[PDB]
Amino acid sequence: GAQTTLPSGLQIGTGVRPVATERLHSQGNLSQTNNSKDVAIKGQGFFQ
Amino acid sequence: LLNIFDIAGSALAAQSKRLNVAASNLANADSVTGPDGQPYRAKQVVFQVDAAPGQATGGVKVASV
Repeated sequence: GAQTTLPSGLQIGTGVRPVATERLHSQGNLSQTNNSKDVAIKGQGFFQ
Repeated sequence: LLNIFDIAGSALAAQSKRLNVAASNLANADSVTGPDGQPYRAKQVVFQVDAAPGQATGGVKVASV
C-alpha cells in the first residue's frame, strides 16, 4: 500500500529449479606415464 | 416467562461475544502489527448484570471490550 510501520504485502514464492550445470575449466595436474603416446595440454585447447 | 426469553437471549449474546473475542485473540497470537503500527493488545469482554428494572437478578450484558 501507500506508505512507523512495516511494508504490508503478501508476496509468495514458487520454489527452486536447476538452470544449468557448468564445468570449471581449470588446468589439472600432470601424471607421468612413460607411454610415449600420451600427451597433456598446458592451456585451453581440445583435440578434435 | 417472556422475561426468561429476554434473559436467555441476552446470555446467548454475551457468550457469543466472549467466544468471538477468544477466537480473535487466538488468531492474533503471533500478530506483530496492526493498521496503525501499534501492537495488537488482547481483548477481554466485561460481563455485567442486565437487571436494570428487575431488582438484583436478570440477564447478563457485555458492558465493554
